Amino acid sequence: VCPGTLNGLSVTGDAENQYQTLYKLYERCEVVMGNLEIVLTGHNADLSFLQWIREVTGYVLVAMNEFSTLPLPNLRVVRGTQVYDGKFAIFVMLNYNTNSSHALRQLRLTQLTEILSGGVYIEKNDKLCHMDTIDWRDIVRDRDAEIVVKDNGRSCPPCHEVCKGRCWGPGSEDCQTLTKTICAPQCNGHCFGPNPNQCCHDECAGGCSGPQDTDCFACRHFNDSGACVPRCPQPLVYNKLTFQLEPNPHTKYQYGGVCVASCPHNFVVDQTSCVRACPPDKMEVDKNGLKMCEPCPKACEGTGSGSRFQTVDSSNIDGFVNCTKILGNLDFLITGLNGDPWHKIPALDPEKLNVFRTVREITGYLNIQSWPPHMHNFSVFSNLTTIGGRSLYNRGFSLLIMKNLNVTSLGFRSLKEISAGRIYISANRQLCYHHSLNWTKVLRGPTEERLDIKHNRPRRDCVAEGKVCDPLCSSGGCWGPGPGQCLSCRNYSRGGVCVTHCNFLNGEPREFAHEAECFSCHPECQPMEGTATCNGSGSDTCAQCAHFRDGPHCVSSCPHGVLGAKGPIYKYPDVQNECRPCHENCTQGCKGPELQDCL
Amino acid sequence: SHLVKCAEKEKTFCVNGGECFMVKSNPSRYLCKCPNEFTGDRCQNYVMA
Amino acid sequence: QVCTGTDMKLRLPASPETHLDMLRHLYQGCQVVQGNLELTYLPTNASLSFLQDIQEVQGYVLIAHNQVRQVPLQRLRIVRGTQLFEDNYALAVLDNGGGLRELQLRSLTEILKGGVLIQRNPQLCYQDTILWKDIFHKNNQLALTLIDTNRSRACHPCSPMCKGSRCWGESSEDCQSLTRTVCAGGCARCKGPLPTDCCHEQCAAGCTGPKHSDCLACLHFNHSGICELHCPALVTYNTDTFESMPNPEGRYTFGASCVTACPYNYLSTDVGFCTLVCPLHNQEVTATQRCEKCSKPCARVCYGLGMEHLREVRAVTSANIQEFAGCKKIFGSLAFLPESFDGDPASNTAPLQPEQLQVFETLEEITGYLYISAWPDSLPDLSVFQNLQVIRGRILHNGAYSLTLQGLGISWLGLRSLRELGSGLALIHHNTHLCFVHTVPWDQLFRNPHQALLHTANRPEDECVGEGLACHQLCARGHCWGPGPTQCVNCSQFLRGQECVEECRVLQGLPREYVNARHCLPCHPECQPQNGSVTCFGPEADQCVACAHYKDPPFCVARCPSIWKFPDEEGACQPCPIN
Ligand SMILES: *[C@@H]1O[C@H](CO)[C@@H](O[C@@H]2O[C@H](CO)[C@@H](O[C@@H]3O[C@H](CO)[C@@H](O)[C@H](O[C@H]4O[C@H](CO)[C@@H](O)[C@H](O)[C@@H]4O)[C@@H]3O)[C@H](O)[C@H]2NC(C)=O)[C@H](O)[C@H]1NC(C)=O
Ligand SMILES: *[C@@H]1O[C@H](CO)[C@@H](O[C@@H]2O[C@H](CO)[C@@H](O)[C@H](O)[C@H]2NC(C)=O)[C@H](O)[C@H]1NC(C)=O
Ligand SMILES: *[C@@H]1O[C@H](CO)[C@@H](O[C@@H]2O[C@H](CO)[C@@H](O)[C@H](O)[C@H]2NC(C)=O)[C@H](O)[C@H]1NC(C)=O
Ligand SMILES: *[C@@H]1O[C@H](CO)[C@@H](O)[C@H](O)[C@H]1NC(C)=O
Ligand SMILES: *[C@@H]1O[C@H](CO)[C@@H](O)[C@H](O)[C@H]1NC(C)=O
Ligand SMILES: *[C@@H]1O[C@H](CO)[C@@H](O)[C@H](O)[C@H]1NC(C)=O
Ligand SMILES: *[C@@H]1O[C@H](CO)[C@@H](O)[C@H](O)[C@H]1NC(C)=O
Ligand SMILES: *[C@@H]1O[C@H](CO)[C@@H](O)[C@H](O)[C@H]1NC(C)=O
Repeated sequence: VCPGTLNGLSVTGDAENQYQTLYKLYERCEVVMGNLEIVLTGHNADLSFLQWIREVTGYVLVAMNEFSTLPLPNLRVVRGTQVYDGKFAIFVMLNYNTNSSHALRQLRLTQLTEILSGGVYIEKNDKLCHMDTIDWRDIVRDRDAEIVVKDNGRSCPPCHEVCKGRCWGPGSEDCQTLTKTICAPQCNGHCFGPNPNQCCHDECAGGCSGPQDTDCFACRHFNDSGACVPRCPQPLVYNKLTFQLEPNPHTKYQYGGVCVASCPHNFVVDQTSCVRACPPDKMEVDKNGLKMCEPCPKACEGTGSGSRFQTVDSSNIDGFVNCTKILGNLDFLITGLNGDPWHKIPALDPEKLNVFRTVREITGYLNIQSWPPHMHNFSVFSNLTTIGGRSLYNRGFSLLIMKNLNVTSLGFRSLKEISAGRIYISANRQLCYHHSLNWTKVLRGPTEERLDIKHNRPRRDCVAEGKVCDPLCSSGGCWGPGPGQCLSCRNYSRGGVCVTHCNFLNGEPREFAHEAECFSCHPECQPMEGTATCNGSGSDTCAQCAHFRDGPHCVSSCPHGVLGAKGPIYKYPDVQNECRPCHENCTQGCKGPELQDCL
Repeated sequence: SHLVKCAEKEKTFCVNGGECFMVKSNPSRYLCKCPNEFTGDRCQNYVMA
Repeated sequence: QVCTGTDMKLRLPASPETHLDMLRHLYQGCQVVQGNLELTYLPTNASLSFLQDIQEVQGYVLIAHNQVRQVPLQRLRIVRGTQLFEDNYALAVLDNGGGLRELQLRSLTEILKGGVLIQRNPQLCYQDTILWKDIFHKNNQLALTLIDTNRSRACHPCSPMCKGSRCWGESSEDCQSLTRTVCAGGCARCKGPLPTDCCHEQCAAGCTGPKHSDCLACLHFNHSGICELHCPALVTYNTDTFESMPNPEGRYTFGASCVTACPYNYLSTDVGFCTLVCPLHNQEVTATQRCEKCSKPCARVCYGLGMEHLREVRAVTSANIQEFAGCKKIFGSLAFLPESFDGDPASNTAPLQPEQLQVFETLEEITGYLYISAWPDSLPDLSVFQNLQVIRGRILHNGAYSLTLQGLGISWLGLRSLRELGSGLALIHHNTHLCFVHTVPWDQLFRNPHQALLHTANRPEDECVGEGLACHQLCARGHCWGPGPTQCVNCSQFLRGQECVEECRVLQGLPREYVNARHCLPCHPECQPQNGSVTCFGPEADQCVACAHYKDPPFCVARCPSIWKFPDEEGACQPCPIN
């Protein structure tokens, strides 16, 4: 199992680097989670590493190369979830040298059984043999799909006598196996034999070894612990005569093509299924352990695969005004800052990045490959508290910081959780303050194989130049130099900034302890010297009253002109500065409890 | 081969120093050959590791 | 096309005189019976031709205690057996002796669950000539058959055309067709012995071709002529992008078939099923009704008979009458039996009193049935339920009736607010003092093509005319629930509060009124009466033509409010000099 590609006909580097990239990516890969794109490969390339591929999720693209054979003898299922040109799941084009010295002559796809979506495009291949002798409608599932297979070969030999005119090559081991066009009239799909009792299950992708949902080669929808099913077990059982729905004692959730006992902690649960985000008519609601979708808030969507944009840019960044939670990924690429003249998109004003200072959660990944040359940190994301990781870069990555050559610190001072994925922070020649940071307090679960932080500013020079974070910070470290960028303070914080102590026994703005932070005492509280000033910020939590006492509360003066359950209320001060109600016949106040004391 | 260099306007298709090529074909098909450190259909992304 | 079955088993008809009409209305035009098909206690030569259209039965088929020679069920293909007759048996033919001579079940080739009873029928000849093993499904069954051969009749051999002697009756069209036990391979059903002639995996009873569109009956669900394992979901899931989205091709499940919208009287659900009750932790919500989840604690639910702790309770008695106090809607049925208003020494339960029945005064909606076979002899009507608007009929008495009145002493029906009988039949019979039944617009209360009123033995129409029992002269269509001006279905003049009247007190008298959409309502106490003209334009102190006492703009008042004002010589309030 490995990730696929999406480069189309483009390539990176020279002929040897194009091959080494292809080799390393697919070296022991059985299932390609994307496209299989083999473009401009040389005539002497060893492609035997592809022999283990059984299944392709997207399309198979083979173009403008010079190798003689395509060694995919085990590829059975091509799902076509992504389609080349919008039509074709297999695209084979121009695979020959213009001087005819080298060309592709054989596609070794002898086990290819089914294409679940899309057609077949095999065109312009002067030396490619046996393509008009393949019963391609036995393989292509969709009856409305386009099949070309035209200008391929000239003097090519016929199929071997044992193949009955249907083959992938000249040999007796090259014959095509027909699994759909020779079936019993009743079966609507692939078979394992010609009898009406020898047909494959409706949920199978490609062939099968028997008629059961556990004899199946691959599933079309969900795999329920070995059994292919159209849906996972539902919470309610329906009675066709009484029209009742009874609870199902054995339910499961739908998650990415497999049935699971419970939904992953970083996903939101819909009706029996786990999704990255809720439907347009639902919002995410926090429950016990898991999140759920319920019957909305602004649809502040992100960038990357599944969205309309590949990066934040001068025509996209305005969509995040007043955004607190981004659905999906947030990508910053070089073209997103410098501009993209191909689409008439101007360069981004560096100070428009301040629109992200209100974002507290990103449900996907954060990917920064470009940042303005005068911005030495990512303080624009100082308000970010969670990276959800429900959609990851390539596979596994939930945070990327690559080659930002003017950045000295990470920032993200409010960040408490990265719920899933891997961290890649590398090649940033100025980046220094990350070396002391303890990632097991930020990244959830085991971290032994998830933290990739190579190169950057050497730690030796970072400490030697005096870049170790403020001494007030505890073991675990900081996001930068300041006392406000620490994960946790040694003693107390004051508004999120680390301090040596609180103003408990002394200090004009007297304070009290609460949740390891310093908080001020009530304005009417009497300051203490040598003992605690207060136990809270309320009018009844102080050690002594600064002015006048009114029952349990301290006040600056006794109240006058107050309207309560019985109308106007007036109180007078006593010799000890205590407030008491005035006589029943007083007007606007009094000097005592008696009738003669009224004003 | 089967590829030719892109025209003065078309050379704008690819980014980050990549060289733009055309496939010789009724519809236009655009290629770019990226530097070793860049990938993606237009060379717009960095290569990891 | 689609209708429900009954729940009588072997019990007597509630009103024998209307029993054949009950069966006619329930089954006339049905192809699919979504319940048990019960044909019992029929007279000799009954008019049974309305049964010829039935092709499927969801539950059991019971034919018992009938004098008829034949039952026209030749088109019946499949009996699904969802409920069985006692347990064990899906087809039962019992005590039909006069009596049945032939089974005639020409099209029946499938029973999915249960066995067969054919017992004590001293006329029936063709119960031994059926290969019942070919009719039972391939799937695991009890498949038990108990066949009574004690017929005492000189039976004719079946037509020589019936090769192998398998037959439903004497005629050449009565030969049994064998569709499981005569075919090559492992196929559950077939057209013929050859390996090319098997039916599709989703076919039941048989087929006209090998495709899932060629079936005679669907084993699981029918989707617009196509037989499917599961009905298409309303909402789908993308395994590559981890998102859900609506299915443009999604359908609701309704019994054994798929529909585009959930049928009337059923609650829709987001999972795609149509039900009669909601799943646990939900609420019924109107739009047409749907079930929705209790995202906050569920509201008070007033349960009736047949639901939760009252499932085994026959009737409302002095022990459970209080459980309905303050309720607007009852989730269940109501039954008033001779034991409700009498004593029960088994638990020392007191009889209900007329003043205890008042607990239903607030009731507007019943989800089940209203069955009244006893009522106090001191109450001339059913006015205890005068505020009842809707009877849904989701639970039916004997599986057929939603409103039943038997043997009551009431002079007229008290149900003046009733506007809907959502499902089921109405049965009113043997009420010798009850006159106002023919005066009720029953065609405006029924909602379904299979509803009707069945009645007999009530007060004769000619005796009502003689005595003087008729609708009030102001009833809009000549339609009413009783003799009074408050009991009209609609009023030709004014509705006052709860009464139809000739005129509204707008132009003449002291207690003046105004008219609003044919309701006649009083003017504000501070409004001055206008002699020969309009008094007021509404119930408020600022809507009158003139002030009765002193003006306090915009309204009239008896005494000036504390700015403190006084009643001046102008006929209006003015600020006081004392402050
Ligand atoms: C799956 O469900 C579909 C409905 O979605 C169901 O289709 C209906 O089947 C019935 C018969 O099984 C069809 O009714 C007949 O159609 C023919 C068409 O020409 C008419 O000739 C028939 O009318 C004659 O018979 C009547 C009998 O009393 C006479 O009164 C009348 O005068 C005529 O002589 C009759 O209407 C019905 O048309 C279809 N509906 C559709 C839309 O096709 C289907 O059978 C179900 N399949 C399975 C396998 O369960
Ligand atoms: C359904 O899922 C199961 C895993 O639960 C898959 O079984 C594994 O298949 C690989 C194939 O090489 C074997 O190496 C493993 O040993 C299998 N696991 C077990 C527990 O047997 C199965 O292949 C899937 N089936 C389909 C049809 O997709
Ligand atoms: C980084 O953080 C982790 C998690 O807080 C620290 O691991 C904990 O260390 C204390 C030390 O006594 C143990 O009591 C806990 O049980 C540890 N937690 C877990 C989950 O193992 C770790 O010490 C910190 N520092 C470093 C350098 O890793
Ligand atoms: C939302 O956006 C507008 C943009 O001008 C701004 O005026 C407003 O104050 C914003 N703030 C919040 C908190 O909604
Ligand atoms: C972040 O960078 C800006 C300029 O890029 C600088 O003024 C500021 O002091 C930095 N903040 C910290 C905490 O280093
Ligand atoms: C988010 O930004 C506002 C800006 O004033 C700030 O008050 C708030 O404390 C920040 N929240 C977090 C989680 O950092
Ligand atoms: C009545 O029916 C049973 C059916 O098995 C049979 O055993 C019994 O001998 C019959 N005969 C008479 C004469 O009652
Ligand atoms: C009452 O009956 C009359 C008869 O013509 C009709 O005009 C009026 O609309 C009816 N009112 C209601 C509420 O149905």
